[PDB]
Amino acid sequence: RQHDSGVNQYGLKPVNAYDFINPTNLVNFGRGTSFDNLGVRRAGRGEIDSSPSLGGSPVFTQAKLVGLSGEEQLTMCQSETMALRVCMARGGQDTCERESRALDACLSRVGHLRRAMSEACGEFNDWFIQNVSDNHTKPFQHR
Amino acid sequence: YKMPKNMGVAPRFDVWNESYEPWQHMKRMGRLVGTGFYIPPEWYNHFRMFPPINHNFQQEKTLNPRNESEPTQDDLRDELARKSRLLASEGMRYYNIFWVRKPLDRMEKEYYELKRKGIAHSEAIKKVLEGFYKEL
Amino acid sequence: ANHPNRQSGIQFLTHYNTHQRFRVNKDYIDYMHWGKEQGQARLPHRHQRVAFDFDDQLHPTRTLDNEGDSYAWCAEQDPTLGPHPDLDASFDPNRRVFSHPEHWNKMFSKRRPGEGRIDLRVLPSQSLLGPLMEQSDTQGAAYFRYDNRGHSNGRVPGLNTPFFGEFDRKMMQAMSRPLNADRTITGNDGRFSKTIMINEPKTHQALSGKTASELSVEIDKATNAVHSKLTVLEAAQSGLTNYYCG
Amino acid sequence: TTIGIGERIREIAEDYAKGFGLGPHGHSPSHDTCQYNTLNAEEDRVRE
Amino acid sequence: YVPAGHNTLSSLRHELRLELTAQSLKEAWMRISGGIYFQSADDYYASVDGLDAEQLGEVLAALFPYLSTYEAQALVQCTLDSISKPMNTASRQLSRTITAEAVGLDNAPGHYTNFLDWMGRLTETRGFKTEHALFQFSRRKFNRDDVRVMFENYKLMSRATLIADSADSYSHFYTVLKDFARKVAGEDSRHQIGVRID
Amino acid sequence: LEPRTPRDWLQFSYRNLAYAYNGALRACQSFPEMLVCYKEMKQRGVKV
Amino acid sequence: GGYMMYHRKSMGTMKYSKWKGAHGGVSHFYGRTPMVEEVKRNEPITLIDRRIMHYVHRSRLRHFQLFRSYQQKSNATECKLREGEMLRRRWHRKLQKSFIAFMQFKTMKVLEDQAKLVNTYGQAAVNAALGDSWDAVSDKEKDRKYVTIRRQVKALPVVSVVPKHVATMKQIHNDRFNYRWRVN
Amino acid sequence: AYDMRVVKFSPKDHRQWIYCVLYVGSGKGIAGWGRAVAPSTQEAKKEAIREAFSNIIAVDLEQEGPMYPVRVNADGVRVLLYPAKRIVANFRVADIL
Amino acid sequence: AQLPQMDWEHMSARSSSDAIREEMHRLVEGDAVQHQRVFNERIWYEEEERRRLQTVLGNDYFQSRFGYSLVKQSEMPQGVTDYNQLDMWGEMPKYTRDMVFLYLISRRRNTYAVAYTYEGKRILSTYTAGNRGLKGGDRGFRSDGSTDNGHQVTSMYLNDLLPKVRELRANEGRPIGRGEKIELVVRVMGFYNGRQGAVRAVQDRANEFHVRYFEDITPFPLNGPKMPRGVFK
Amino acid sequence: QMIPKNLEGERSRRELMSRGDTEFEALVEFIQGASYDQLISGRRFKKVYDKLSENDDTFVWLCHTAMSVLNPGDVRSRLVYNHLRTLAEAVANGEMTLRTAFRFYESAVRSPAYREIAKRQMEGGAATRLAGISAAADVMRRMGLTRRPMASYFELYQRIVERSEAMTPWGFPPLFQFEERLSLEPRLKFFSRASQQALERRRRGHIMSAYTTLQGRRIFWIPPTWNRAGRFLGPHVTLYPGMTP
Amino acid sequence: REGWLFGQQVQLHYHRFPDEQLLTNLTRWRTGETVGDIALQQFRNAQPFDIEDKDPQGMQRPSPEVYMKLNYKNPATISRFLTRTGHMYPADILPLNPEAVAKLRVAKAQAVRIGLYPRFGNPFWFRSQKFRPKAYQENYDPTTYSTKHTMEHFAYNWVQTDRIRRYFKELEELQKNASNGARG
RNA sequence: UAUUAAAAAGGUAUUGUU
Repeated sequence: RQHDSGVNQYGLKPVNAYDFINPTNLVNFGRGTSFDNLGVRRAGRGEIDSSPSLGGSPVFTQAKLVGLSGEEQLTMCQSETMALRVCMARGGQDTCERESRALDACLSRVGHLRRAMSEACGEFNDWFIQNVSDNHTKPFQHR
Repeated sequence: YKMPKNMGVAPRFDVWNESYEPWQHMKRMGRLVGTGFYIPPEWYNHFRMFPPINHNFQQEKTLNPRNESEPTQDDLRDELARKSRLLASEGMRYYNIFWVRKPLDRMEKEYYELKRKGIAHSEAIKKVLEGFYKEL
Repeated sequence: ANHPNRQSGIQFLTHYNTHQRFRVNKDYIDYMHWGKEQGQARLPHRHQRVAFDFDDQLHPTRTLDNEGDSYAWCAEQDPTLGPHPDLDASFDPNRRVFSHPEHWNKMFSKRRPGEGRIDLRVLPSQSLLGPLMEQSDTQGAAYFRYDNRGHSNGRVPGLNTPFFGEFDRKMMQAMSRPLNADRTITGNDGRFSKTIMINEPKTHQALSGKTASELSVEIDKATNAVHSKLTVLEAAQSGLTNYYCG
Repeated sequence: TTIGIGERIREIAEDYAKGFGLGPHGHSPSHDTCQYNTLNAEEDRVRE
Repeated sequence: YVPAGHNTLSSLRHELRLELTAQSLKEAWMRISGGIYFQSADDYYASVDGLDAEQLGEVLAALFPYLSTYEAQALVQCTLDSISKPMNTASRQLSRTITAEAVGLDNAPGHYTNFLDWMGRLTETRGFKTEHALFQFSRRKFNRDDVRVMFENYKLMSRATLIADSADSYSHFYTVLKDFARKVAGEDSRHQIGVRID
Repeated sequence: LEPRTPRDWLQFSYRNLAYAYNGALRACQSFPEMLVCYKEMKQRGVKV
Repeated sequence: GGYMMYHRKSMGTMKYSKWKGAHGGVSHFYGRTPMVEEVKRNEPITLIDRRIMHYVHRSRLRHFQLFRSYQQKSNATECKLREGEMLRRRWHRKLQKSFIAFMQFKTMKVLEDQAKLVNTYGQAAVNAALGDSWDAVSDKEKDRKYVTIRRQVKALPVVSVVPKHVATMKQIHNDRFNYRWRVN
Repeated sequence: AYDMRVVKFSPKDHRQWIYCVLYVGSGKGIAGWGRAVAPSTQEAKKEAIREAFSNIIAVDLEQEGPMYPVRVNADGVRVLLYPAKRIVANFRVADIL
Repeated sequence: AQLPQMDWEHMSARSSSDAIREEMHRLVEGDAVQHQRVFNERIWYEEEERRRLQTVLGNDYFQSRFGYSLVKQSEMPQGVTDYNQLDMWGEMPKYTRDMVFLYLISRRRNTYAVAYTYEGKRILSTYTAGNRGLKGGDRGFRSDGSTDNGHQVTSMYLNDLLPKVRELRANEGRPIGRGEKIELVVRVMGFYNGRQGAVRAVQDRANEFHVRYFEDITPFPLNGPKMPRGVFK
Repeated sequence: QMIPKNLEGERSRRELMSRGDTEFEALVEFIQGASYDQLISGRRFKKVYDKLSENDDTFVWLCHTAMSVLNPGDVRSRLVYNHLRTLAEAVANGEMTLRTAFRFYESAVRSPAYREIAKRQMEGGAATRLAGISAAADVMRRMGLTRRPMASYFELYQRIVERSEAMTPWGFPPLFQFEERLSLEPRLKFFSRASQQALERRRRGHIMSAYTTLQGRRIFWIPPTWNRAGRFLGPHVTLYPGMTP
Repeated sequence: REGWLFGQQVQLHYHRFPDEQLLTNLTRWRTGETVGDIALQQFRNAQPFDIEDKDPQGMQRPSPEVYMKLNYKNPATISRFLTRTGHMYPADILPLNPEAVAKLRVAKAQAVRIGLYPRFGNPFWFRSQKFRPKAYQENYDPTTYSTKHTMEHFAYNWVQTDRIRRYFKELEELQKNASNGARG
């Protein structure tokens, strides 16, 4: 047809008796409800009620997997620094004499690399939302 | 008491399909149209003559996962490969050329002929590979 | 059921002495680990089920111990036949699958990774202890001819004596209804088809006069029924003959 | 689009344009499998 | 699996091979030109800046004399195309069409390679770039200028030409989006209008 | 495209049209049609 | 009174506190010493321990040694929380594995990008781009590559920092490492 | 029977969502029932009528009644359709039959 | 120019069945499985590493042989193998007589340091993040025993250890005058925060102290009596 | 409300026959916002977008059929082709749902001893998809699902090409796969047109950004009047003008 | 309906059918870019790894010899299943066979009874490391549950793909530099 | 409002912590 069948022009479509006695549920699901996101208690990205849920419990460590903000090593400029025990112990804050060229050479790849890993994790959420997330419709199992 | 966020509108995970099974619409349109006060959809005029298959029960009722319910969605040469990567791909590099006889195939046939002629497993392996390399 | 230990539900289709699967004092179900192979940790394992689906293959027949001749007893068959998928050397339906509450009841401790009444009554040991020490300068029982009794059913056409005829990986002849008082004929009707299987292997399907008089009538009793589109007439050689109709 | 005028027009045009008879390969053109004019090969040939 | 005959640890200091392959050409060239790589024949031709096709065709009809006239040009194009990506031209395309057509119905069971070729045949039509444009329009890769050029191409039409180029039913979408088609398929900005000078 | 509001005037001059007709011809390949594109470049008052 | 050495007042310190036994070589901890590591010559003990502590942290062994040693919880709550952790770990293993099973697809896309570069730029060219040392015909420059790659392969001591241990007011847990309040 | 249920589009904003039940039937065989929730009387009526024409049901009236006791269980209401000599059921249920 | 026809005495080298063999041998060596899609530099490094370093009884016999397929897949050592892989004290401290065994007792709200000698002679009292101040009338209990105060106090402990322990060596009779470090065994009761930097403080003093062995002794509770109730249970 | 006009005879057919290429006329109406007396409007663009995405249902379906149905018989055989034609024909024209129609497809009757014929032709069961997609393009070009023919094939082809990049690019969670109660946002639909329009926004708000919610060059559908308008002047005024010819 | 591995609702794969790389790459194929395509060859049918547990709860670990060498006088083979402190690795972590766990608890707590294993610790740790499978250093066991490892590898091989791309774009920069420097 | 490249949370109240 021309529209999706899980919504009506007034909200979500009531299916069972619960929906018909409590029709708040059809038009309100958190401080981030929007008429496009109706009922779907995952709503947009970044807004409230957006987290994908893996079998009931919701997901909030999406970067903490890739290693952004979880276990930040990235090693590309890190090995460079740890190497330069001269320009690590100098006034540690110059384009100092020689090695701060190589420090920024490593970091130039760090930047592109972490942009690629971040886009990876963005596509990861946008995949795991398709083909794993129950959308919080199944009961918790983390307890 | 924290219940699952979207739980309230969850679907009944076992009986959410059954509304949609083609047999339900066959049973439910057969009478709607038998009444004589209805103009059957064009799909009924057809899937009446070709009713769906009988035994494609959903796994949600046949509580058996190992059961190949649907006939459509159904599903040695390991070493003939690990010994020659040209033997594998000889019709299948870009898209399995599924109508030309294949070297992996004829080497399986050769293998069995040899092992019934009585050559041990390992030696039929070598003789198959050497006969392939030769014909190459 | 929302009580714990009642989630197992009503399983009439088990084998147990109850229908209330939560009252069966026998096989307490491990809930976290099972289910990889059977659906849910409730349902019985696919090696103990008493009711079989359509496209799902039912149990395999435990062959004789050595399992050299389970392919030699299809020497009558097409030369190149593979191992039969419905045959098994070690199919035991009293094989207790491992449960964590049954055999590793961690209830009475801190559940600290080392504690637990691990019961080694169920799993076949992996130790070299056994195959090292229980090695003998004599031979094995299969040579000693220790074993009386052979096969429990006596003389089975796939394991003891050679299998003649065709294999029946369905049950199209097993679920066959006798259309004759002497049972020389058996029947198997679908909805629009009718399968008439001469059941007479002890005489190589050689029809007696009486049996042919009964068959002349069951054949046309089926090819005159109104819901008969096709009549598959054939021989139900139970593994005892290669003959269609002598 | 159209609530069915074009539907029933296409359908009458179809049933009046359906070809019947055996063709040079041994099948009514709507036999289950034996396709004719595959990729317009018959008008290809008749041009060429 | 590592494909057949494709050597992995092959270097340049590894001696040069003999097989006329795309890989062989590309690695020999890596030795030869040092670092020049062209995204097509026409990147090389924009680098050469005015050397036409015949301007190398004659060079090679001379360089190796047992070659015939057009065959010299062919060696030209082929070494280009083999150190590049093969070219999109009505020449190669009419070759493919005329040839597959003289080839005819095939012996793959379900006319399979014929259907592969025909799914290719209509993939390089205008209608494909027309619909590719319509699809991109549904995605908003464009800007105000694009909108305006579309509008004005519509304006330049007439009643008669609308009535005409509607009978193809994609013709008019191309008449309108024609500049947008050339954009979405053409990785180039004809427009960098430097500075107004009054 | 001509200017129809004094905004397009700001991105507009014939001497700039020159660099662009040159894009036209440098990308053009045959002289029988460089003929018509040069005909237009001279007919629209492009400051050659 | 008599405390186990994992109790808070283990080695009391005051006028009256007494520690039993000798403490040299063979100490009271002769059979109670978990992790000794012989120092290599000159190696930094700020590395030996900055590795020991990370291992005994990832192995959540310090989790437990802090936890059970402070407040002897109810077996019910100890089970509750330990089971809770086995279960939440069993959950996040589901997530980690979806991530891994995705990143291997992403990595296959990386390697297939590699094989588009390889089939437009040539495999040996690609090897040079990776550093296939063709212009270096000199075993000396080969030795230079040798040495740099081996000084890099013998990765220097990586100093993994162990997140600090937090003390909230009544010390609701001494598994506390960040200021999240946990389910007690 | 119409009703009224308060709908809370927000903590501060509440609407009166009238909730209709209705059954669109013709004893010629075909009858569905739809219940709806919508802010207004006529809009809830229309919504329920479209839900009913979605839930349309028919009946093989060749037997002009059930020929065996149908003991069903709707959403909490244990129903039993049985054969009688004549329609013997509630005023409402009887007008439905 | 480079005419094709000229180079021939090489172009029949191919169609000679001698080079057919010498190149089909290569093609066969190549058809095998390979686990390197491009030129890996660490694979090249591994190759060159060993390049630098280096600078019949048929089936019947083993059929009667019993322990064969056990020694085939055995993971235990085969042939004459070491005893440093069996002896109890392999990876164990080989102490001396003349060593100071310095304890780092880092508790939760205070982290003190002590030393003893191999006989258990206390060389000085328990220098404490409360005994040197740092603990009372301060920013709070939250930093009662963090890394900074522990480092400060172990630095103060070494401050006295150096003169004290050289005094004891003169007292017993080892005229260990100069250049010879103090042989230190660092016994660390830890997992807290006052140990993480205290280790740095003992490391700053390797220019006087050769730390021999570095061990942690944090007793673990297997089954020991109650610990004082917390707030919840 | 998406209420289609209830048709009639001559009069509705006059209004309906004199329609002409609605997709184009929508485009005309969208661009004409580039003329002097009009502005290019998102409402016009969205009427264009829906007049072009009208056949979303049939397209997402037939793509699912071609590419998610391991071993779909011989689709080029007129039997399964007729199953396909009749199902997709009733997937458009709304008489069937996507989910139920797909079940009708994967359940229609094909050939006896189906697994046994399959395990002879297919190793892992999942056949070649070219017969399938050729069948589906034939489907939508025999049924005039599109006014401009090449469009059918193009969408059928490109949606498939785009999905070919995803991880598990050919599995669909049966719930979200087609219509049901709870669905996915159209950027995340499977063979949909927005899945390539996948992006997001980027915001640097003023110190005072929520207050000025009208001050910018904002299009007003509902114009402010002094009763709600505190000091706002209008979307045309410019207090800080730059000199220019 | 959930899968077992982590709870997926689909069948984890990369390519199903024989064509789906060809159909994806058709126009390249009709212009003839897919005759030499090794990007359509290496990865025409690359399917994901055995990202699962072949024997989850560890019925096959250890190896049969290890049992017979798991006795009380065998701290050497004990300590190759205990933590650096003597702790067992929890069953979620090092899934052992139940018989192994039984023999191991009794073997450790009998060796500790007769004082032939340290009442706390792991005396055979580094010797034991040779048997314990060093995994997250260089080799990528695709069935790991560490995702930091997988991301190192996705980077490092994406590092190298970007390295091909960098080397060749800077060579093209060099070429356009040599253009004006050699002809003018 | 429990430091993700902004993201997960309860009510005995039913305009609902005055």
